[PDB]
Amino acid sequence: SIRGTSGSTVARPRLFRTVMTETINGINAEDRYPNSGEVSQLDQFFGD
Amino acid sequence: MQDAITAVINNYDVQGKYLDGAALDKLKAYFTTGAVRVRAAAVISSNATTIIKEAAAKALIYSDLTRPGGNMYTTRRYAACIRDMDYFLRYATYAMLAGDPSILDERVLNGLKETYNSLGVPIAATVGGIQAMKEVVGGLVGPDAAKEASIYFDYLSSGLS
Amino acid sequence: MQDAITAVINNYDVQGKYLDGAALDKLKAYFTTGAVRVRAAAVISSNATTIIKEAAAKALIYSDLTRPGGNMYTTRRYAACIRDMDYFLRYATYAMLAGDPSILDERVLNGLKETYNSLGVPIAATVGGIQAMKEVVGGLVGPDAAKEASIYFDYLSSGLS
Amino acid sequence: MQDAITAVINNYDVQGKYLDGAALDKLKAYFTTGAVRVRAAAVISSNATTIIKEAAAKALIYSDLTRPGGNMYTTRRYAACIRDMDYFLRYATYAMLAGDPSILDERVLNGLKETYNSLGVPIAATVGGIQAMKEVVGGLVGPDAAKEASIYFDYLSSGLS
Amino acid sequence: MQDAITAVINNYDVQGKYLDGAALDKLKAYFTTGAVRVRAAAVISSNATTIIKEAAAKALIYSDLTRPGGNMYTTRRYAACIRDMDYFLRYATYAMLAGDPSILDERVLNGLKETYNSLGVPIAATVGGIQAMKEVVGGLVGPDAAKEASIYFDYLSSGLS
Amino acid sequence: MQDAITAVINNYDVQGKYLDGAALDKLKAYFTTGAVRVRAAAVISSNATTIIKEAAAKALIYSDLTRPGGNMYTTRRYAACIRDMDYFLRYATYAMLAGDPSILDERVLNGLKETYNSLGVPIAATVGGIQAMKEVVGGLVGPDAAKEASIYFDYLSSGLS
Amino acid sequence: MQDAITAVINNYDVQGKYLDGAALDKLKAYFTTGAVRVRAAAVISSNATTIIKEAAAKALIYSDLTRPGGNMYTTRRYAACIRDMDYFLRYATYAMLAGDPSILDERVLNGLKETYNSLGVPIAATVGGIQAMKEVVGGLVGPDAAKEASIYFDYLSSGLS
Amino acid sequence: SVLTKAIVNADAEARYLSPGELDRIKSFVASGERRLRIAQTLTEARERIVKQAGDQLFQIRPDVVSPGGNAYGEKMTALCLRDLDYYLRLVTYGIVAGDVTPIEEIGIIGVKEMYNSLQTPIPAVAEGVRAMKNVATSLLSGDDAAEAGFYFDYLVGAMQ
Amino acid sequence: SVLTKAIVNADAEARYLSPGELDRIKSFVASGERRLRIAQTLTEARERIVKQAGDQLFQIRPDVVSPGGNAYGEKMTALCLRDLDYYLRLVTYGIVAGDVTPIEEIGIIGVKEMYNSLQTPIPAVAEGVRAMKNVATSLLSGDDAAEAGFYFDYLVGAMQ
Amino acid sequence: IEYIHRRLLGRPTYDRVENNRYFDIASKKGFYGVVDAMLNSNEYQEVFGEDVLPYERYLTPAGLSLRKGRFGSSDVLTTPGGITPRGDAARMMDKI
Amino acid sequence: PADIVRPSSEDRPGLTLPYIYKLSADSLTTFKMTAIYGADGRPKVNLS
Amino acid sequence: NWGAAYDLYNYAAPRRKVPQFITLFADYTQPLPNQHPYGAGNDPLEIQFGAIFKNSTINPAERAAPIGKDVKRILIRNGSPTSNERGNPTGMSEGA
Ligand SMILES: CCC1=C(C)/C(=C/C2=NC(=C\c3[nH]c(/C=C4\NC(=O)[C@H](C)[C@H]4CC)c(C)c3CCC(=O)O)/C(CCC(=O)O)=C2C)NC1=O
Ligand SMILES: CCC1=C(C)/C(=C/C2=NC(=C\c3[nH]c(/C=C4\NC(=O)[C@H](C)[C@H]4CC)c(C)c3CCC(=O)O)/C(CCC(=O)O)=C2C)NC1=O
Ligand SMILES: CCC1=C(C)/C(=C/C2=NC(=C\c3[nH]c(/C=C4\NC(=O)[C@H](C)[C@H]4CC)c(C)c3CCC(=O)O)/C(CCC(=O)O)=C2C)NC1=O
Ligand SMILES: CCC1=C(C)/C(=C/C2=NC(=C\c3[nH]c(/C=C4\NC(=O)[C@H](C)[C@H]4CC)c(C)c3CCC(=O)O)/C(CCC(=O)O)=C2C)NC1=O
Ligand SMILES: CCC1=C(C)/C(=C/C2=NC(=C\c3[nH]c(/C=C4\NC(=O)[C@H](C)[C@H]4CC)c(C)c3CCC(=O)O)/C(CCC(=O)O)=C2C)NC1=O
Ligand SMILES: CCC1=C(C)/C(=C/C2=NC(=C\c3[nH]c(/C=C4\NC(=O)[C@H](C)[C@H]4CC)c(C)c3CCC(=O)O)/C(CCC(=O)O)=C2C)NC1=O
Ligand SMILES: CCC1=C(C)/C(=C/C2=NC(=C\c3[nH]c(/C=C4\NC(=O)[C@H](C)[C@H]4CC)c(C)c3CCC(=O)O)/C(CCC(=O)O)=C2C)NC1=O
Ligand SMILES: CCC1=C(C)/C(=C/C2=NC(=C\c3[nH]c(/C=C4\NC(=O)[C@H](C)[C@H]4CC)c(C)c3CCC(=O)O)/C(CCC(=O)O)=C2C)NC1=O
Ligand SMILES: CCC1=C(C)/C(=C/C2=NC(=C\c3[nH]c(/C=C4\NC(=O)[C@H](C)[C@H]4CC)c(C)c3CCC(=O)O)/C(CCC(=O)O)=C2C)NC1=O
Ligand SMILES: CCC1=C(C)/C(=C/C2=NC(=C\c3[nH]c(/C=C4\NC(=O)[C@H](C)[C@H]4CC)c(C)c3CCC(=O)O)/C(CCC(=O)O)=C2C)NC1=O
Ligand SMILES: CCC1=C(C)/C(=C/C2=NC(=C\c3[nH]c(/C=C4\NC(=O)[C@H](C)[C@H]4CC)c(C)c3CCC(=O)O)/C(CCC(=O)O)=C2C)NC1=O
Repeated sequence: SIRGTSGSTVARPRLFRTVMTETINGINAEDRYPNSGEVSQLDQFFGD
Repeated sequence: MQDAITAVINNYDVQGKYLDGAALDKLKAYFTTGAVRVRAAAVISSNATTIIKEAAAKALIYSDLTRPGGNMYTTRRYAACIRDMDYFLRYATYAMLAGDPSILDERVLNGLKETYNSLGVPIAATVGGIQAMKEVVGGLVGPDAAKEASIYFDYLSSGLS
Repeated sequence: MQDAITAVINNYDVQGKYLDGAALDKLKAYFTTGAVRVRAAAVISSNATTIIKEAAAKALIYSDLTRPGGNMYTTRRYAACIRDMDYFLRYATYAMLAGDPSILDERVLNGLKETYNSLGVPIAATVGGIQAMKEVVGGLVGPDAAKEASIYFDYLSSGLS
Repeated sequence: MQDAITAVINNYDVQGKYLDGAALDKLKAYFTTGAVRVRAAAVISSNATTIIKEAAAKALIYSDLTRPGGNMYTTRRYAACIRDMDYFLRYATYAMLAGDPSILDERVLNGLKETYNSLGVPIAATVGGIQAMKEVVGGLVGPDAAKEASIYFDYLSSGLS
Repeated sequence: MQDAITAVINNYDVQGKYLDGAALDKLKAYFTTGAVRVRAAAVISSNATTIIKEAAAKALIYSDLTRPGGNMYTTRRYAACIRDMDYFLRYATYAMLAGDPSILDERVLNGLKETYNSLGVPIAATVGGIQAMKEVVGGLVGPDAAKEASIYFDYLSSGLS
Repeated sequence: MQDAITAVINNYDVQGKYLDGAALDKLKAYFTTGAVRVRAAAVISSNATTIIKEAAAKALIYSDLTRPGGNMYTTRRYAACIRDMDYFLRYATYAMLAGDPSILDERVLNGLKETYNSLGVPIAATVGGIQAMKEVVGGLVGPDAAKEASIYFDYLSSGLS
Repeated sequence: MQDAITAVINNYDVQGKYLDGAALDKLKAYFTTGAVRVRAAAVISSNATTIIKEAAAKALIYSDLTRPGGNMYTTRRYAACIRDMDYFLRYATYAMLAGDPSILDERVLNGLKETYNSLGVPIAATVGGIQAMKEVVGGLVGPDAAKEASIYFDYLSSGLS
Repeated sequence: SVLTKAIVNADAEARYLSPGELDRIKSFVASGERRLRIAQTLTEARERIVKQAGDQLFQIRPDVVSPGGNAYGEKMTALCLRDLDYYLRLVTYGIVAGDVTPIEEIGIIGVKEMYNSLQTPIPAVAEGVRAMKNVATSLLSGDDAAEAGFYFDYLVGAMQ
Repeated sequence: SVLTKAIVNADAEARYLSPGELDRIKSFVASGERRLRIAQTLTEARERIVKQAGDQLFQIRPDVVSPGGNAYGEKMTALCLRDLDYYLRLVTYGIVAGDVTPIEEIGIIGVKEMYNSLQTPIPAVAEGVRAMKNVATSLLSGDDAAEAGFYFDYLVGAMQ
Repeated sequence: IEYIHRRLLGRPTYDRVENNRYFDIASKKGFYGVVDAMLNSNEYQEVFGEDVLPYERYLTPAGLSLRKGRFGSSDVLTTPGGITPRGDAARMMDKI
Repeated sequence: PADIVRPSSEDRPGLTLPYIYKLSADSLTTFKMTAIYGADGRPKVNLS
Repeated sequence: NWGAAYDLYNYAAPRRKVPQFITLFADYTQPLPNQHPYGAGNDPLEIQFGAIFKNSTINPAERAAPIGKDVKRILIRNGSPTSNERGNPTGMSEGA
């Protein structure tokens, strides 16, 4: 049983969302750098 | 996939043989147990949820597995684990109806050992979850079907270890 | 390799299970057929050469295979072919004693399909040489052992095709 | 891919050289054989199906290959095999027009040896199918083109072995 | 990926620990530098193109790299190289905002060393292209942010060598 | 293999350049950190066994990995795993002395990912074993050497994932 | 390997035919050129070193190949290259004595194309090194032997391209 | 089989076998004993069915056994009956399973391409199969002859 | 087993089993029910054997459960007896197999390297293993106690 | 290690048992340790004696098929019992 | 709220994912563009 | 197809030219191949003098097989077939 394998990897699955990641993951999907408006949001979140 | 009957047909097809006495005897040995397989599947299907709950209760929860640091900690992972359990139960029911384990290889075991190694999923603990569902199943289905259901749970569990 | 007694132990060890009732039933199912396996091996071993001779006569020689252009043309290749035949017979006898085909995979089938493709060795013709030896074996060993010997010849032949 | 002409251009581009006398001589050696390549392609294309049929007849069918246990047994696999044959013929015709084998590497040979090992496809038998199509091609295309067509069939066949 | 706020949570979650004093101190050490990270990102983003231009001018072009035989010869490859440069700059800006290098591993370094070996892309030359962009960045962002931006460029460059 | 110094020599040799100011600056940047590399190696070497023991204790044992069904179950495999651990530690110490990761590619990473896939060796679990040894190492070697030792453990671990 | 004479013997052996008129004519066509092959081999052998030196001088050195960045840069690689050249010359001399190219396939060409791709060895440049040695050889051996020596150099060079 | 065409279908929606779906998994089981018996009966008379099929074929289409015919000659005719033996075998397989399944993979998918290459006239192969229906059907009870006949007409259908 | 060890000799010489090889399989299998009873008795008393082995061990060498001892503490002790439970299990396997193949691959090959790393004192461990013999042997008839005893003395032997 | 084995004992390794023997000897002893096992084996002595120099004894199927196999296989795979027309036209011509 | 079930074909299995399991991961950026309307001719697109 | 699919999703997916799904699905249903106990990349090319070995990073085409420890590899004999040693134990002393 089990005649072949394709191997295994090092998956990292996400436990929870956490704001820094949501913003950053969001920017990547658009491949862009923080928007002029978007930068402000990090400050409030950093700010609190 | 293949079942009892197509296992025989393909074994003869590659030799280009019409079915002979030995073949016909094998197929009879399947047909003669067929009605019992059906009844057993209807018990498993209709008790699906209770089998998982009793199997988890005997072999998984009330433990370090469900506590912080454990692989079935978080509602997310607890859900994924009993989701898996349902797959096993459901496919074993297919294998037992077909009277052939080939579907358990094609659609369940292939790559699964390494998938579990890659995620960190505890193999030994999963086997106990399989052998606990077997225990429950063997009570519910009765003398007629107990041995026949059991083997495909045992196929599943030696496929991981 | 593994045998029926050993397989039961390693299949349970990976689950860390004591041998339980289901395990003990499997091992009994082996022990209870054991004496018959031994008698069958003694018939095969002591008729080895005659089985190859009768199997070649029904399925290989008197043909284009043994003529110029054929793969068992030349005393060299004829010798290599019946040498192979002896391997198959001998290992199938091991598999049947062990009550487990794992040795046929580890020491006979692994890479053999491609080895034969690389040398030009005709696969279909080799399978007929296997299924002819089975035919002879099943006569010599009798009712007691016929089905049990037969399966490991069938394991060998679907391993090539 | 590359042809005769782009083979030269890219070899000089990496040195940033304008084409010199040696380059110009190579390109002439291609252009001067060009009309003959075209005529040869029109013969192969328009006799495609007959070349495959005569090549299969001399090198594949009427054999164990087409019998049960053989790799071109079943209408499915017979179809796959002569489908392959058409690829080879067609691409060799491209290589010969281009006067460069690079397309045979990029779009035909890359990974094919192992693909055939993985499916069980007999390599030696496939080479004979290639060298039989070459034999037929060399008759049909005539003195003008025989040697030039032939080499890309030989490229294909030493690419597998 | 993970960031300083997120890493503190997952590092404690695997131990099942509430955030305690040591954790809370780490998170403060991030929040207290946060406004400065944002300002630095806005400088890098808005000077992106000039940073690449000045970094290429000091560390890549006017050289054998851009001449025939060089890896950034051809408009195709010159474009690919400064495309890469933009990735590095952009991701380093992400890492520095997050205050965690994990994104540089997950989405930039993984497999990149071998990818460059396979294409022939000169590693040492690429590192100089990274450390030249760092030099420019450290001037533009000022005392506040210089050390913090710098480290993720250094992370990138020891990731290749 | 190559170290800091031969990395520079070979980069200039292919251009046939005598060492210039930029080269000489790089070599200085190595020599100036050299004494610290030596002291760090003497700490690692002389604490080798304790580092493995503490790294296994934090990241491998007391787990499903060491239980039946786990890859480091059996004294055989437990021995093979901590044997591997010693390789990693020892080679990382070489890489850090050399100030170049090239030895980690040539003699450790090449083919290792697939070797582990083929045996079933859990990759993610092995990375944690690497990053736990790094954690221990960084305490033992002190401020002077912590960052420099650390990178070659990080090189190893992104080489597998 | 095979020569002219064993090429014929094995072609008839597979048909189990005694040598007939057509066979005997082929063998005569070899024997009748035999004395000339021997004289030619004695010229090549005794001028071996001068042929390599004149072939390298016309087709390899005084070039980018021998300069930094070139594949025959370093005394190591220059030595490996003219070592190779000696192989080619020596084996072509065997092929020409045997009157059969089969040895050039078995002991020289098999895998060599990919070996050169894997090391980076320039194929086109190596062919010119072969066709330059042919040019020299054809002068030294004279009218008697020129065409016969030449073909096995041409066999070698279309074996790489 | 009927099973294959069936457990795989109630697994494309991730569920257990439907209570009506274990009923097609009931008619076939009862049918299978009868189905197995018909295949055995067909197997017993195989040489007679093939040979008499082959005569019926060459009367109806003498052109295939003529100068420019695909089956012209003693060994071009021998291979032709062997192909008729192949298809009768596949017909016994189809009957027993209760679903055509394996026969398709073994002898119709790719059959156009195979025979076009060999230049075999496909529609006269379809005739050879009708001829076998006629013979085989005369060795079976009315009810069993119909059940067999569906599988013969399928092959005739697929070569089209 | 005896089978695994012996068949291997058959296959390696490319032959069927000898009369001798067949005879030993027969004598071996005849001694099955008894071996199964020996394993059952010991499986049935495992917790007692381990615990009483553990007392016998710490008297004969306590220092291991002391300030600078490898097994010092409640959970450093929970592991030493667990290892004693492991080896008793392997001993039951060996007895039913009639040789050490399984015992060996699972728990002696690599054991020096494992325990040297842990700096568990291995030689104390041999004495601990020996104690289990004393307890287990007191729950078996003379004949069965000897048969069991060979496998205990093997492990004691392999350690060192 | 695998490559060194082909040179010193003329064949490739057969197994993982064998491969592992050396892999775990090389980690304690090095290059020298590994070399000294291939050289000191029982198998070295049975096969190479003490006067014979080692030679190539076995090849893998991939390796064998690169020596030959260019040009495919010339042959036709024959079969016992097949109905085939090969060579009948030729025989017919000789008769004519 | 249900398990998202992903439907197969006769060759490969139907699988489901627990709903909360996809809700603790990064939320999917997608790009869509209109449906074009019907006032006169073509879409407009009616996008920014 | 977990492992293979994860590779396909990487951005280095087009750097591999050997197919991976058709080859993987076919392997699942066939017996073990002959290759080294570790990877397919672990046995060198069989020529006169090189030590050749395929790369991993260079144009990746990894292929692994779950290979046992008791699997013994089938090797062809560079010599006559019946001196193979797996079927004739003293075949290295017979002739040349
Ligand atoms: C952080 C988000 C989160 C929570 C809360 C969570 C809970 C959770 N509660 C559980 C059981 C349980 N939980 C409770 C009781 C209760 N639970 C309550 O929130 C009440 C205070 C109390 C009822 C008044 C009981 C009695 C069980 C045993 C399960 C059973 O009924 O058999 C289990 C099964 C394993 C176990 O026994 O611990 C989980 C996974 N998982 C999560 O990821
Ligand atoms: C149709 C056949 C089929 C099977 C069987 C299957 C299993 C499977 N289990 C998975 C994860 C998982 N599997 C489990 C299972 C368990 N956790 C435990 O602690 C227990 C030991 C065990 C339950 C008894 C857990 C917790 C995860 C989540 C891992 C993660 O967080 O990423 C995943 C990763 C994708 C996902 O999270 O859904 C797959 C594909 N997939 C399939 O397509
Ligand atoms: C070119 C290399 C080569 C040789 C020599 C060869 C011999 C050969 N001799 C055979 C039979 C035979 N050969 C003999 C020969 C003899 N009987 C006697 O008593 C005498 C001692 C001897 C005649 C001088 C006999 C009697 C048979 C028939 C044996 C049987 O059918 O059992 C057969 C089996 C029949 C067949 O299929 O052809 C082969 C292959 N095959 C080869 O490829
Ligand atoms: C089980 C699936 C299956 C089938 C059906 C099959 C058929 C098949 N028919 C063949 C030839 C043939 N088949 C026929 C058949 C006919 N000639 C006619 O005119 C009639 C229309 C028809 C008889 C009813 C003939 C005449 C040949 C010889 C053609 C040739 O040699 O060119 C061949 C090539 C010879 C060989 O190597 O066996 C194959 C493979 N192969 C398969 O794997
Ligand atoms: C074969 C494909 C190819 C091209 C064309 C190419 C062009 C190219 N032009 C360059 C510079 C340059 N090219 C120019 C060209 C011009 N200045 C003007 O105002 C005019 C519009 C124009 C002349 C018609 C100048 C002035 C520079 C220097 C710019 C600088 O150093 O900042 C450079 C950087 C210097 C170097 O490292 O070589 C490259 C690579 N590279 C290539 O691989
Ligand atoms: C999102 C993260 C990410 C990175 C970083 C990335 C790098 C990357 N660089 C590539 C090629 C390349 N990279 C370079 C880079 C350079 N040339 C030089 O001489 C310099 C030393 C250097 C620039 C400083 C060049 C020239 C190529 C083209 C190679 C070719 O011609 O195939 C390729 C091959 C596919 C392509 O050509 O686009 C990838 C994937 N891919 C990614 O997905
Ligand atoms: C000099 C550089 C070098 C390295 C690094 C190397 C690794 C390596 N590890 C191996 C096996 C292994 N590696 C491990 C490793 C582990 N098990 C686990 O569960 C953990 C996740 C992990 C330890 C942290 C195990 C258990 C095996 C044995 C697999 C088997 O039973 O066949 C093997 C197979 C041969 C053998 O068993 O010795 C090699 C070659 N070989 C080398 O030549
Ligand atoms: C860095 C390692 C390295 C070295 C040293 C090297 C030397 C080298 N010396 C050469 C020629 C030469 N070298 C010399 C040298 C000398 N003549 C004498 O009588 C003196 C003894 C000596 C000067 C001290 C001469 C005269 C030639 C020309 C020989 C010819 O063309 O036949 C050539 C062929 C011309 C070329 O293509 O460059 C090479 C490659 N190549 C290398 O890769
Ligand atoms: C079935 C084959 C097998 C065995 C035997 C085995 C033993 C084993 N013993 C261990 C520890 C241990 N074992 C002992 C045992 C002892 N201390 C003493 O002084 C005495 C001499 C001895 C008791 C008789 C102790 C004290 C530890 C803890 C050592 C530590 O944590 O550093 C550990 C590490 C803890 C763990 O992760 O489980 C393993 C794996 N593992 C295996 O796979
Ligand atoms: C018996 C038959 C046989 C042949 C022909 C053979 C060729 C061969 N050439 C090699 C390397 C090489 N071959 C060359 C050849 C050249 N460099 C150039 O630039 C020129 C174009 C060309 C000479 C005309 C070079 C430079 C290397 C070294 C590559 C390296 O540095 O690794 C190697 C690698 C092992 C080694 O370095 O020795 C082999 C096996 N091996 C054999 O067993
Ligand atoms: C221990 C397990 C084992 C097996 C089974 C095995 C088979 C095997 N058969 C071989 C060759 C062969 N095998 C055959 C077999 C046949 N010829 C036919 O025409 C028939 C169809 C068939 C016999 C029924 C022939 C003729 C060769 C020689 C090919 C050659 O000339 O190179 C070879 C190549 C080395 C050699 O020639 O000895 C091996 C390794 N090797 C092993 O180690």
